[PDB]
Amino acid sequence: SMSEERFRVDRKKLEAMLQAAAEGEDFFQKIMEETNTQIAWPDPHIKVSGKKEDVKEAKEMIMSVLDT
Repeated sequence: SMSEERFRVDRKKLEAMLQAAAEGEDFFQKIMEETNTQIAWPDPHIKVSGKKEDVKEAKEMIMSVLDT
């Protein structure tokens, strides 16, 4: 099963995470490597692609940080 999920995240929380990932590997590339998923970003939305289970696991991690 191949899934592609698009969900809203806090704009200010996503703002701070992108800045920290610049000064740094990366919180997102760690999830992408760990879950074998593809993340895309522009509250705004981010987009995760991959296996149904991997997308579900990437979303649970991202949403815990970028909660709403």
